Amino acid sequence: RLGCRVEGEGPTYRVTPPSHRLDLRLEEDLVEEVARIQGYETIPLALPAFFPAPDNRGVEAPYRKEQRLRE
Amino acid sequence: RLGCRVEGEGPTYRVTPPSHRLDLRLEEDLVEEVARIQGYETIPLALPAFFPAPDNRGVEAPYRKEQRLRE
Repeated sequence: RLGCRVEGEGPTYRVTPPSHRLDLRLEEDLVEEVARIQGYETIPLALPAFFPAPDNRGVEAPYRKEQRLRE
Repeated sequence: RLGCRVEGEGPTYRVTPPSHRLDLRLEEDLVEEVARIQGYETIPLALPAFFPAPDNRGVEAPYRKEQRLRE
């Protein structure tokens, strides 16, 4: 009802956007379309929990040493 | 096979510990029994994700001000 051609059986649907929607290339362009009519005010708050990758662990060190110097 | 009387249909079972196990009062005493034979080395690592309760938010402030003073 945003005026799309939804020719799919499901789960993957294959949509063709109306001619005027240049902004709709990727599948993701499509997600903000659903979360806009729906409302960005219907995406709940949640936080991630996770074990960072090993190599990322410590990258703050050079920084803090510089911040500790200003102190 | 730790020598218990498990008289239950399930889900709640009702266990009677052998006479020598004084250390087994609560249901929880029972959980460390399962996680001991099984091995504390079979409890996986995981981290919690959560929105703290409002009133707990800020309790660090008095502290940091004192730590900032030593600095």
